[PDB]
Amino acid sequence: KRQVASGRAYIHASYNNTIVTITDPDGNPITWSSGGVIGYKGSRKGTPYAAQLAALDAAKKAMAYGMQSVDVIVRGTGAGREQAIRALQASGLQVKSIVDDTPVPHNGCRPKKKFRKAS
Amino acid sequence: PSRKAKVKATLGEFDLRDYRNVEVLKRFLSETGKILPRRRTGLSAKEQRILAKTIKRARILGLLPFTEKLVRK
Amino acid sequence: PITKEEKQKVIQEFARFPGDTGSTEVQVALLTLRINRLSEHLKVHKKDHHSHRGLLMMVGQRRRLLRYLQREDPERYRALIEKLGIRG
Amino acid sequence: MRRYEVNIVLNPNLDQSQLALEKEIIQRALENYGARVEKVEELGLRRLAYPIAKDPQGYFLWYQVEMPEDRVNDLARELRIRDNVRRVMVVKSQEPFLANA
RNA sequence: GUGGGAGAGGGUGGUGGAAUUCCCGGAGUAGCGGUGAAAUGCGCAGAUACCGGGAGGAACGCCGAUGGCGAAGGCAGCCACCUGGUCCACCCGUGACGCUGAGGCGCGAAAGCGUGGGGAGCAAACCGGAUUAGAUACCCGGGUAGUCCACGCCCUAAACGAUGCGCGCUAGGUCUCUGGGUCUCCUGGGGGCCGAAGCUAACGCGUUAAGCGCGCCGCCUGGGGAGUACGGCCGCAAGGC
Ligand SMILES: [K+]
Ligand SMILES: [K+]
Ligand SMILES: [Mg+2]
Ligand SMILES: [Mg+2]
Ligand SMILES: [Mg+2]
Ligand SMILES: [Mg+2]
Ligand SMILES: [Mg+2]
Ligand SMILES: [Mg+2]
Ligand SMILES: [Mg+2]
Ligand SMILES: [Mg+2]
Ligand SMILES: [Mg+2]
Ligand SMILES: [Mg+2]
Ligand SMILES: [Mg+2]
Ligand SMILES: [Mg+2]
Ligand SMILES: [Mg+2]
Ligand SMILES: [Mg+2]
Ligand SMILES: [Mg+2]
Ligand SMILES: [Mg+2]
Ligand SMILES: [Mg+2]
Ligand SMILES: [Mg+2]
Ligand SMILES: [Mg+2]
Ligand SMILES: [Mg+2]
Ligand SMILES: [Mg+2]
Ligand SMILES: [Mg+2]
Ligand SMILES: [Mg+2]
Ligand SMILES: [Mg+2]
Ligand SMILES: [Mg+2]
Ligand SMILES: [Mg+2]
Ligand SMILES: [Mg+2]
Ligand SMILES: [Mg+2]
Ligand SMILES: [Mg+2]
Repeated sequence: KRQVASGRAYIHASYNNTIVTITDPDGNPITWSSGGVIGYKGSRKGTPYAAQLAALDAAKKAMAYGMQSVDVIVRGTGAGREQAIRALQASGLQVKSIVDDTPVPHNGCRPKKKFRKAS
Repeated sequence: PSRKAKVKATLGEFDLRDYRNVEVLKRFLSETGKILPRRRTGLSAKEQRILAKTIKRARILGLLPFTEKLVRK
Repeated sequence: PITKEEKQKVIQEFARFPGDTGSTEVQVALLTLRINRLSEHLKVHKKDHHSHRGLLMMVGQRRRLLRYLQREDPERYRALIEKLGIRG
Repeated sequence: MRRYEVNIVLNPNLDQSQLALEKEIIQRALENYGARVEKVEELGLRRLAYPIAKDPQGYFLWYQVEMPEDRVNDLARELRIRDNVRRVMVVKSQEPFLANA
């Protein structure tokens, strides 16, 4: 109930899941999707195919709002990041620019033992 | 890799200790705000060591980026 | 810190004759200067040990020089001590 | 008595009156701490690599002075008291170190 | 002494950006998280993902190295102040003033202790979910001390080059950090690698000796019992010697 037609697509990809938030040019969410939004439940959410399904689902949900062109922002390393990019490539949406915003600290906080041997 | 060009050979004679100069210093930063390594900058030990300092100085003054978003991909 | 003019002042003060830089009196004088200043620095900044080591070393040097001085000429030793107010 | 460089960034949205006031306060505080001003450079307002205090740009001054060491930090602290002042960086002067010579 | 240099050497005060957590607000809705696979857990009192603001603590990405400094422990955002050591040049001054060093005194990672603060993240103990024949564990979810600051204790370690300090002497080559110079190179100081002579049980060491010598200190005398017992000294205790 907006008619935006130009917006941003945030792909957040970890090894456990891939979730895609599509928003207006000011960054306020319109629709979102994930591995779990689609039928997948367990580890299968962290799959590239699941990321394709998530991206496509989010995209069609966005085009329902009348979306046309998006700017893609990628955060996180994991399977299905590039497959989410690849799905969004032609979803019917036009991808304008792709950017990797993945947040990295300047060594502020002590990571969990699993992530250690670093800071 | 990345032997295509070096920053020291690219420009002329410049003061490394001047933090107020953005045009020169921007060349030593990467695509992101990161400071380029030796093989990229072409500088020497002492030179690089000074460049780091003046770059960080400029960063505090709001003249240089601490970090940037990577495009393309 | 210690400027050039202070150092020169004390050097020309304790010299045995004009031109003298490194005679024992001058050395003990300089060492006294640095020791005093450093001790003042250490009254505050009590947590700075690495400088305190420097102090120990300087004191040791001064003591060795003075010991040598009293071994050689006792008169100059009495004079130097009375002048610098060291030892009491 | 050492030679320092004072860096000051102000609010780019300032009108002439308030800006003149700010620079007056800067001069006054400078002389109050006993700093003779060797020279000055007004670079005007420039673009910032990252927003400082919600502003995309900022007004840059520059000073080269000779002042007593003991007061230096205080001087800096003084310049920070103002609300319109964003960044203050006091740097000891140094001979220019060149490259490609 | 004079002139000059490099440096994460130390202490005090400031200050910057990234990120994490929490809080407020916007937009949005059915999950998020996590694993080998899962469950606990969190989420319709609206989470996750996204944007804006705020609060607070801790650590400083790139530079960054095979690098530097320090007696060792150890030291890394940036700015100033206070301060230690050290190297080179000049060949100016004193004229053996030297070396080592039982005992003493000081310093001494982490953990630990005392009093008071602080507490974002992490996390012994603990509380749970899994796995397992069991699982007082590995894996997952929470989580207190603690980790941070001030003052005072504690005195340990694979406190390691497993190599006490100082001086003299004995082929070179190669890379490197930092001075100087008639600057492709020569000459000091430091860090590495390969190697003459020689040493070594061998591995290896080899002008940064584990070579050739001199001086002084510490130490060893088969394994287990045992770094235990007893005594003494130190400590608030743990405990240390
Ligand atoms: K030992
Ligand atoms: K007792
Ligand atoms: Mg999963
Ligand atoms: Mg050249
Ligand atoms: Mg330092
Ligand atoms: Mg909210
Ligand atoms: Mg409801
Ligand atoms: Mg709090
Ligand atoms: Mg050393
Ligand atoms: Mg070590
Ligand atoms: Mg010094
Ligand atoms: Mg002579
Ligand atoms: Mg003579
Ligand atoms: Mg000794
Ligand atoms: Mg200790
Ligand atoms: Mg501790
Ligand atoms: Mg405590
Ligand atoms: Mg746990
Ligand atoms: Mg936890
Ligand atoms: Mg308690
Ligand atoms: Mg070792
Ligand atoms: Mg060599
Ligand atoms: Mg050498
Ligand atoms: Mg060498
Ligand atoms: Mg041989
Ligand atoms: Mg060898
Ligand atoms: Mg026996
Ligand atoms: Mg026995
Ligand atoms: Mg045994
Ligand atoms: Mg024991
Ligand atoms: Mg023991």
